[PDB]
Amino acid sequence: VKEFLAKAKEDFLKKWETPSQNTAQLDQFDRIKTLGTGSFGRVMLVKHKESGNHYAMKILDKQKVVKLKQIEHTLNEKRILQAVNFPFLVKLEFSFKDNSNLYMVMEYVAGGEMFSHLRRIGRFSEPHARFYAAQIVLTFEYLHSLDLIYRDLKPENLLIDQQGYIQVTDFGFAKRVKGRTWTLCGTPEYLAPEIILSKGYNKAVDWWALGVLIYEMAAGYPPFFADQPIQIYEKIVSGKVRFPSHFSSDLKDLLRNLLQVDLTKRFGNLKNGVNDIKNHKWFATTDWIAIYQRKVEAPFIPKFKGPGDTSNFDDYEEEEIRVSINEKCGKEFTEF
Amino acid sequence: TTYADFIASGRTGRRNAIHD
Ligand SMILES: Nc1ncnc2c1ncn2[C@@H]1O[C@H](COP(=O)(O)OP(=O)(O)OP(=O)(O)O)[C@@H](O)[C@H]1O
Ligand SMILES: [Mn+2]
Ligand SMILES: [Mn+2]
Repeated sequence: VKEFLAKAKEDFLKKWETPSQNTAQLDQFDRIKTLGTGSFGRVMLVKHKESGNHYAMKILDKQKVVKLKQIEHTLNEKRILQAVNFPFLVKLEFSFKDNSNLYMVMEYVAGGEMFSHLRRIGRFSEPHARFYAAQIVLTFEYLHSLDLIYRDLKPENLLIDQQGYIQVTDFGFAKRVKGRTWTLCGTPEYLAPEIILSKGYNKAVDWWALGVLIYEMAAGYPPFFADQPIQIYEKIVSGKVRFPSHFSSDLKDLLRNLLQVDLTKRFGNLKNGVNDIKNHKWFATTDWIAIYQRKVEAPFIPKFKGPGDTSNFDDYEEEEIRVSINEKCGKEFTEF
Repeated sequence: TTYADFIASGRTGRRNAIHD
């Protein structure tokens, strides 16, 4: 492991240092359907005409980005995504901008969002959840190892591959930081106490969000939910958690350690690092390696009928794409 | 029940990220 990561650190760095720019043009793709949406941008199923391959195009309106103050985060996102390389992260194929927008062309993860399935089935069995969990674990250990923070773990941000494996998308909040950071970033239900507390934070936030994830997947709902955000933040800080009756003691306990309000008591943020987790009872049958190798028994497999089949995503109103005669915010995005 | 409680809440759909 330490071994692997070692080698891993070098790739990243090289890419980190010399990030790629404008590897394609709008024209070289055919707009198909809209796969999903977010607070910032949109994702369309696109098709590379010269190749015949499908991909996922993320469009960001330059002006909209500026208005929501996401100039620095966007740059991070593109910068971070092009350099990482892990079996559970989406692949960014191309990137380019135009007079009005920013584009990131990624591999298309057909399986759909874990969200849709989860909300579908209503809940995942302990073992099925442990499968995903296990994958997220390795992903953070990898990310954290590159001094990176993901800060936006949610089922809406997790895609299912053709093999039942996890593809992590949305690197919009990703940040390379040695030290504390203070931005209020996330998704309400996944926010860690210290974030909502405007107290300065680190990687431990990724760990908290993981407990929230495992909980939701196993329970079928979040540990803290209300109708408006402020009410959530409030429950989240109360420091009280309730577990469903069908949660093995093992589960209950791991979660106890992850949903630890006190960051010096937080699994992942302790002495034994990620080992505290990997070593946890609930994880006693998990073959970390087989998993990394994608050699494990995938509980569920989304089935898709034909390349470019979008049955695993919801339907979205098609906004049309628009490029202006004049450049909008050139300087601000000089490095994309 | 909790589940019942959740399903009638206003946050069952997809949740967007927070910003300003
Ligand atoms: N590579 C991909 N393959 C298939 N669908 C994807 C891909 N990337 C994103 N999607 C879909 O696009 C949706 C929104 O993209 P994304 O989450 O990056 O936008 P955003 O503006 O960053 O959203 P958020 O509000 O969570 O920050 C996802 O939730 C998912 O349904
Ligand atoms: Mn997202
Ligand atoms: Mn995002």
